[PDB]
Amino acid sequence: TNNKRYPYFSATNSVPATSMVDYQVALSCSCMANSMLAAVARNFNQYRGSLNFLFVFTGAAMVKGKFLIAYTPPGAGKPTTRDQAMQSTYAIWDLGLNSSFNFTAPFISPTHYRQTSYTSPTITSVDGWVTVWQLTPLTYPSGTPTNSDILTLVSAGDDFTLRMPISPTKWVPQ
Amino acid sequence: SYTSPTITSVDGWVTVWQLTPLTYPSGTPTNSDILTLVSAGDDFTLRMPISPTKWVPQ
Amino acid sequence: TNNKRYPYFSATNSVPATSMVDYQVALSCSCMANSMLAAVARNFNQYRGSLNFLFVFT
Amino acid sequence: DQNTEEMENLSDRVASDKAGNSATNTQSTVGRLCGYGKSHHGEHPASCADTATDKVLAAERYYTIDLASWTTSQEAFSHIRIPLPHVLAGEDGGVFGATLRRHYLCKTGWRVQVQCNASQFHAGSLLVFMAPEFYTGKGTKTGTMEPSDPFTMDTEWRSPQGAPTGYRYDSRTGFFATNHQNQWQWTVYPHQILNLRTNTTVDLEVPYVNVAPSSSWTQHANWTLVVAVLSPLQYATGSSPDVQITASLQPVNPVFNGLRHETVIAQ
Amino acid sequence: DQNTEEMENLSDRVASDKAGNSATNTQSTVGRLCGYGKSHHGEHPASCADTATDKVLAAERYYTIDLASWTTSQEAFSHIRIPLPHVLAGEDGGVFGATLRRHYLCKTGWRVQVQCNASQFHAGSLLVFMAPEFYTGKGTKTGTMEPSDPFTMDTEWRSPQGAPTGYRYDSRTGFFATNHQNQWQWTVYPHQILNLRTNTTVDLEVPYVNVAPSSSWTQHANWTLVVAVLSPLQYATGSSPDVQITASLQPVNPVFNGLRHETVIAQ
Repeated sequence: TNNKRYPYFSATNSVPATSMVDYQVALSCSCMANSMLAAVARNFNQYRGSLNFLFVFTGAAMVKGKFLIAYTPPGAGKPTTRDQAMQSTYAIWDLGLNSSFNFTAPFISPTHYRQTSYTSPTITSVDGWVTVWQLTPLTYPSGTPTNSDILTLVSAGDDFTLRMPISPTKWVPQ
Repeated sequence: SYTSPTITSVDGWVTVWQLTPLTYPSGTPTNSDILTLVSAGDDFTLRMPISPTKWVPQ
Repeated sequence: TNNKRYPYFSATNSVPATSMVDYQVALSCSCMANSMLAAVARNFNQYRGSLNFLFVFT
Repeated sequence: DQNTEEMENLSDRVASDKAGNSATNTQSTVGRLCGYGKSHHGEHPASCADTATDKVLAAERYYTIDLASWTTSQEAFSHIRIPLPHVLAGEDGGVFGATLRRHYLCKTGWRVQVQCNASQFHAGSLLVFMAPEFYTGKGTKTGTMEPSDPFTMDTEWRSPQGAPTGYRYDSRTGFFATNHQNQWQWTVYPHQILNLRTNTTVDLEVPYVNVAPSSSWTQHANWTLVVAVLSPLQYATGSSPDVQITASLQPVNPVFNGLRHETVIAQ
Repeated sequence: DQNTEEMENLSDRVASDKAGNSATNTQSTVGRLCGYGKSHHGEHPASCADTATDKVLAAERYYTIDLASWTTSQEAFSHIRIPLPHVLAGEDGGVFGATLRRHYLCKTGWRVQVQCNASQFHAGSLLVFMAPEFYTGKGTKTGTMEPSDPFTMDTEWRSPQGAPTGYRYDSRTGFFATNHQNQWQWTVYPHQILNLRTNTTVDLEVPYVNVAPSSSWTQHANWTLVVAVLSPLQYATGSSPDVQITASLQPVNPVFNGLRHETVIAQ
């Protein structure tokens, strides 16, 4: 609120919500655009393969948290509770020594390929939402912070394929 | 053990005390509990079945 | 004090006493009874071998 | 003993288990008890002539949910029970539950993971153990004899009573009952400890054992899971009291047979 | 041509198909069209990285239900359509339907059997044929443009209209529309006849063909089944008018993949 997006999923002490975040997997999103993959994926008409989302924790070493993570395919709606989420491809992330987690949302697609995104509406092809919430709160002793930010970074796996060059959408930023 | 008194056969006392206190920095508890659990080794042998002492607990 | 035995030997910051505890080894004690070994050891007249006490810090 | 390590949670203490399209991680494990010594072979019930519904991926995954909140307040041997199958039973139990009540009989074994992460300035110890025939209930029944709600998932914790005489039941007294338990031997069950100190996690897998190779899930619950605490949660004025305990489970190689048309009741 | 035989219905005309824990019989068959020439290999969708839920017995059986009543009243090429998957879709569709809407995608082929038994003093001929992209609907929509109820199972029969121009749709006229059909060529589709005279039964099996190896069952219905009549039911004053038409179907080797959390809507 200021519309000052910034890079961190950020969390604490307890209960979400419907959590932490939620960004869909529509390789044209608000998120992924500006990103290389998403920036490159665009000067191309189609995409196939598996995507990968990497999450690096930035909190105090004397801290401890535990996150549930999931890709939920289109069919029903956007989950509205972890419980509702879990029945999807996910991974419980245990915050320890090992700073970052590697996730990767497949390609659960009818079509062998999908459109890199041009949102003359949302048509049937595009697909994905990835959500994340804590499965246990993010804990911490005395002398350490409540609050902590964890840093976001998209990528295209060992399966990612972009084909049909094109040239998008004339911009002129800000 | 059937303690129509303490007869000569039975034997043992096990004790335990700190040889240095139990230390702790700032932000942590004074006090701490440590959990007890008996067992019969690689040497334990029970023989002569019988049937004790009729109880009916509490 | 309430005679609410509970499971922990419990300790701190400093000096015992004559410490921490003391339970004898009379496989009929107050302690060991209720325990499996002690519970099993009973439906038997005699015992031999070495006993083992395990202590886990909490 | 186990690899080199810590303030932070390391190496031969980082484990992962993938099952179906649900994959787990822990960076502070101490093992995984394969309770008894054998797992569960999708050995078809010999009981039925039903060449049942086998090896379904979709149900053979990790369902995760919250059991309760652990807090400074609670007393030793206070306990929380989770009967299986009857908690993965429907809605919250995926395709397993569905196919579960469309079928008369099941035979499965469970692979469980209970999680409770804290901080190195926290003391306490949580005992986690799976026991088949055990007790649930959540009650002394209404007005007519016998005994309140085994299927319910203990909404809150129950009080260690200065004495089994395993919550007998019709106004009475003098003497004990066949639902005894000596929470004082309650470490003969495949178990595993959860020591905020040592442990952030605890993994348990248990084979199939009822009275019949397959049982019926509408009147029995062959195993109840118990997340009850053996050395409470002291916290020093600063620090995260709210100790959220979560459990995530997986039916291992269930074998269903004896199919029919969506069971009907739960109050 | 086919074995020796009749007033009564005999030998190389008695067939049986067992599938799952549902087993069929007919004592007056004429074949079973394996439409196109190939069936469906549980060939996993190459489309997904989803090592899906395969070879489930429980769903790979014969679901049976009633389509409609055939009677002296009806005119030629009047028709009745049965879209698959969307009719085996839930409740009435066993464990198939359940696992069906807990999953994003399916890929299956259908093995169908429509039955209509009469008596040798009855005349008529019922045309049964499976066509993928076809038409349903059951309507001209409400108040805003486009087009009433494909998922519904034509409750009653629709009127052969003296002309395709395949029930176009927003108040108009002049000319035809892409939902045409020439019920006059409506015998290029794998079909089979049902001649009260010859036939009491008709068995059809059809492989997988959409636009994608797997499709999504919430917006498409790759195949619609059509039990519409080509020479009406005359009956001579005595005789059983009530010609009850029943259909029983079986998904053959469905392959589901892309799992999630019980789809929600049907009015």
